[PDB]
Amino acid sequence: NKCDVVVVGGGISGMAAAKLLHDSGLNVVVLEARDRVGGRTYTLRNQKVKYVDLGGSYVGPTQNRILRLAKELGLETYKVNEVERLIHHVKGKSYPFRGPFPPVWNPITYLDHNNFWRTMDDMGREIPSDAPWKAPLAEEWDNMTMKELLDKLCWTESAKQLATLFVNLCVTAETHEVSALWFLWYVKQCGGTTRIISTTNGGQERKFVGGSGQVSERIMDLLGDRVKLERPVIYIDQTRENVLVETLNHEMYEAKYVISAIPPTLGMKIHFNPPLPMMRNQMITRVPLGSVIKCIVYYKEPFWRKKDYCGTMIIDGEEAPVAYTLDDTKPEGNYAAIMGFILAHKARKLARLTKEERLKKLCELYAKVLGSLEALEPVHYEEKNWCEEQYSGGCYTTYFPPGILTQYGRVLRQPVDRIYFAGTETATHWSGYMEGAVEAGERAAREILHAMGKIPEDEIWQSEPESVDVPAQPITTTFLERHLPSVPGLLRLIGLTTI
Amino acid sequence: NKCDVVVVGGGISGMAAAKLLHDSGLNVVVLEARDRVGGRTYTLRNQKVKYVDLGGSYVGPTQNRILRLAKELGLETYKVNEVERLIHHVKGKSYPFRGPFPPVWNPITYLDHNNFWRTMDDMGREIPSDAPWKAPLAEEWDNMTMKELLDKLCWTESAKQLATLFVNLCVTAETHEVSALWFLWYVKQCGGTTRIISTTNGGQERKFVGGSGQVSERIMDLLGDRVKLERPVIYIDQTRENVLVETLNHEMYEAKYVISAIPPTLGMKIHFNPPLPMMRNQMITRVPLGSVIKCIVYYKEPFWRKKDYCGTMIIDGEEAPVAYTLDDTKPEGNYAAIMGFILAHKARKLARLTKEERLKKLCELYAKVLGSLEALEPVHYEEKNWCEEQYSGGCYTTYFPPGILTQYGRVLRQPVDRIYFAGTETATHWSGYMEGAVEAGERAAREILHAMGKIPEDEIWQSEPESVDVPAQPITTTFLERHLPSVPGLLRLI
Ligand SMILES: *Cc1cc2c(cc1C)nc1c(=O)[nH]c(=O)nc-1n2C[C@H](O)[C@H](O)[C@H](O)COP(=O)(O)OP(=O)(O)OC[C@H]1O[C@@H](n2cnc3c(N)ncnc32)[C@H](O)[C@@H]1O
Ligand SMILES: *Cc1cc2c(cc1C)nc1c(=O)[nH]c(=O)nc-1n2C[C@H](O)[C@H](O)[C@H](O)COP(=O)(O)OP(=O)(O)OC[C@H]1O[C@@H](n2cnc3c(N)ncnc32)[C@H](O)[C@@H]1O
Ligand SMILES: CCCCCCCCCCCC[N+](C)(C)CCCS(=O)(=O)O
Ligand SMILES: CCCCCCCCCCCC[N+](C)(C)CCCS(=O)(=O)O
Ligand SMILES: c1ccc2oc(-c3ncc[nH]3)cc2c1
Ligand SMILES: c1ccc2oc(-c3ncc[nH]3)cc2c1
Repeated sequence: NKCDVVVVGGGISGMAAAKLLHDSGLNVVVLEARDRVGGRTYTLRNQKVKYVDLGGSYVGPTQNRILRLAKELGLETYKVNEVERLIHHVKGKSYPFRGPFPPVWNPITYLDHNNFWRTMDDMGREIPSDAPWKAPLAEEWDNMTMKELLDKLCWTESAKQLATLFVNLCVTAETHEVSALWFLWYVKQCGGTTRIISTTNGGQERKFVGGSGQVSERIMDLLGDRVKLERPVIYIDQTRENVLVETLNHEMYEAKYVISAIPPTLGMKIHFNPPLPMMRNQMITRVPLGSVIKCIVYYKEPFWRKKDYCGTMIIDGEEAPVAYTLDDTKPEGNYAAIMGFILAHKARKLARLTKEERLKKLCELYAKVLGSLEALEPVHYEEKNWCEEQYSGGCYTTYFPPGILTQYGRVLRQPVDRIYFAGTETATHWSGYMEGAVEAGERAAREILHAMGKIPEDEIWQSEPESVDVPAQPITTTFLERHLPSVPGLLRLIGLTTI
Repeated sequence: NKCDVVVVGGGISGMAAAKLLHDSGLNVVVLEARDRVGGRTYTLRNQKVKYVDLGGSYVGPTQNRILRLAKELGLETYKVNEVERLIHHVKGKSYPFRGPFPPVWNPITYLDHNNFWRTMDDMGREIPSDAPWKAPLAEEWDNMTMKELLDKLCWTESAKQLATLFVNLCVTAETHEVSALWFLWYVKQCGGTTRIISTTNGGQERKFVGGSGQVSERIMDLLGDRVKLERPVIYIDQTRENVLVETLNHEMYEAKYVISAIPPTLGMKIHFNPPLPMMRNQMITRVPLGSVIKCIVYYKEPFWRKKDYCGTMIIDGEEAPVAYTLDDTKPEGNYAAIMGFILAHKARKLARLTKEERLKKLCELYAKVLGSLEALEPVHYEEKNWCEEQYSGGCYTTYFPPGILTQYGRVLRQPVDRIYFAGTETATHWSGYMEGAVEAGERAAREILHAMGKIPEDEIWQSEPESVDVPAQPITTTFLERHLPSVPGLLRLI
């Protein structure tokens, strides 16, 4: 009933906010719609898999907040398998490789690929992490889709196809669905193209031993009965001295302040009194989440390793249900498994099938890509289609269609009276990830501490010491990567020698 | 508590559905979130204006359902003034004209403009009104914005600027916000470019005497205490024998079936048990409504008529707050007024001003465009910013960003167990309009009558006889309009 702060949502962001407030001596309550905490993280436990992350799983260098929070809760990481070769499967054939990107041998195609990644990062440097609408060409870039930008930048079909797969995997959406400004912001605020796509030295380097759901569960353990499960919030009333928060199961909570720690569009599920200001009222109808089915196929052994494949497959082509896989074998070497994502329109297309039908298509694909009949012999299968979740809306995160980020982006984390906004979507570093959820939950909690006169303004945003366990190597380029011309740059050089 | 059908939403579509079900002898209840009926229609009455439509207002030929429904309820229409010349204001100068499109004189610009409109209608012919995702090029057209299509089709800036104004005024959204397939469908399902943009013989021909809010109000009068105001629906449970519908003010309604007659995205405000199917769960997060402030400036007389201007202005350019106006004077020549729309990004930009600051900007604009100091002497002002409305989400209607109509369009009308979907967004003719609200509410009602075994399947969708009061005249084209080449066409012959 009565408290200092109600936190709406018990995902990592709400849990990190509640913990900070609790540790600071305030009385907090977390109102969580589901019968569990964790939100877009979910660790399933059963005897066939031991444990498996069906939602968010990976962490890596530069994600220092989630690493610190998880360490403090007694959790450990291990490295995703990348010992053996990666595979790029394109036009029905597999090409093994090492390094962040498949090698390109054709010199023209090489210039085009090099220029594409370079230009993504060059554009990103123009876009402030905390205010992307302030980029010099924000309007021009927000008024085109990523499809339009790829059409302009890629002088080869090879580059355009790889770039397409890159966008679909990063943000679980099609290139024509998303704003170019927003996508360029999203990549830059994860540290750039190499950092976002990499396993070793990148976002996919590690997983938590025992699953990421432990982060939210262990914070629930610390907070005790302060976390109220099966309490979907339906109504927030700020017309009186204390804020009133009502739940679906007929309970009323009264607080000094509220943190909204849910995906922005899911604010639609709450009726507000007084009504939200115009810009937020419309913003929350303009910000969908992406579409993904996360699928894990189990085998007797990690047989791909014997063929010198690590289990990472980048798979192009419309017929392939899964465009990206990673080895999901336990660190002990047992419960061998391949994790794959069914992305964007394919999540919609293939949701029609049964579980058994999707397992069959995945095994047939993996058998072809790995050149291995053993892939047709799974021992177990788990999957989760995040598009079906009422209290998530999709995964991994919210995308912005053309025109929205410049017109409505300013209000995403703007307080509304005594409501402050957390959730990974409001982060400025690794927004969309477990890391961004921690950044945003703690920042929102500190906004409230500042409102209460407990901390000064300069303490609202707080830097994070680098993890000693997962240090980050710098992202570097070569002289030739920096200075080689693009294809039109080369054509201009050719024109000039002729003139 | 108990009834045959609960209708969620008391706009025109919910009211038309509830009236049809009531007239067939079912017990209906309408649950309306607001303290009023009418939704995206709203008629304000006061002594200064008598009455004024601050939401949807115009009706015209081919909109036979809304005309028949209003006539039955005792309403009359009058014609929007279009006796004198229209104005196109471009690069700071007014050019008066007659007919529905402004004249173009330069021969290259002429071919470009002619080809733009012609091509919009040619593309529309391949898009089924009841299934735009079945167009032969559905995916190609859905994956581009209208901005990308205009960049391809328009070889002149003049055409691109007017086409941009056209998109902004039709769907209160920017060309780069909307799918080309969806926008092309939207125009075709209103009868094409001439029909949607025209006052005489088009969508804006008429208004209702006393205001369009009277349609919802008079159905509420018929239904009496069956209409429950200040009952926002929060929860719908379909796990039991009868459907259970819960409101924010802690009431529970039990029915055999439910009609959802709210904008699609506003289904987000309801918690569902069991959860919605995947495709609808995601669809209702992908379908925003547009942005508009409707503004009405009143004057002592309709002074523009003395200069042989009817009050219609098409005003190009970024600086102008209002890109389109119509004369809003009453049929008797009194309560002289100009109605203008502040569209799309300008609604967002100018919402930060005060009401008095917006009034000054509009009057100065109108003084320039009408070439009249009389425009600087307003006697009254009313406006409504629809972006502020929790229970509308915007106006006039829902738009589809690129990629969404092909991936999710099929779900809009699909029943979910015993919930059927009305609302103008689900119509197949004049979706977005009061006409579409009536088509969809009556079709959803007849889906339920069919589920109850009261009518056969072939009576779910019903034709509408043409209005005797507002007959349609044919849309025609000239030989030259049909056959003049495009710009790249003339370049092939060169
Ligand atoms: C789904 C997914 C996500 C994901 C990913 C793969 C998939 C399939 N891969 C990731 C990865 O490897 N590494 C990483 O860091 N992130 C990746 N993600 C994204 C990650 O899971 C999310 O960024 C993160 O979990 C988001 O956390 P946040 O706390 O911001 O949001 P949430 O988890 O959605 O939590 C919101 C909670 O709110 C409850 N809710 C919703 N509505 C209400 C109402 N009305 N009332 C009360 N509670 C509400 C939700 O139930 C949820 O618990
Ligand atoms: C806003 C606007 C609309 C408009 C226009 C100009 C403006 C500024 N110009 C028009 C015109 O000249 N001619 C025309 O035919 N239409 C034009 N429009 C659009 C027109 O107003 C709309 O197409 C039509 O009114 C839509 O009717 P519909 O019945 O489909 O939808 P609605 O009016 O939005 O009604 C929905 C009702 O539902 C209530 N609601 C919302 N959520 C809930 C919940 N959770 N529970 C219960 N009730 C709910 C809303 O309050 C509303 O009354
Ligand atoms: C007789 C000589 C004519 C040769 C002129 C060549 C025509 C150039 C067309 C190639 C388009 C390439 N893409 C990548 C699709 C678009 C680039 C965008 S941008 O042009 O760089 O702005
Ligand atoms: C001897 C040199 C001849 C000069 C010819 C120059 C022509 C360049 C202008 C083309 C741009 C026109 N837009 C409308 C933007 C694109 C058309 C779309 S599409 O080309 O039909 O795809
Ligand atoms: C496009 C789409 C998916 C991709 O995954 C990588 C990658 N995985 C591990 C190192 N680089 C690179 C890459 C490029
Ligand atoms: C672009 C934008 C707005 C427009 O309004 C008309 C119009 N109004 C009455 C007859 N034609 C034509 C037109 C073209």
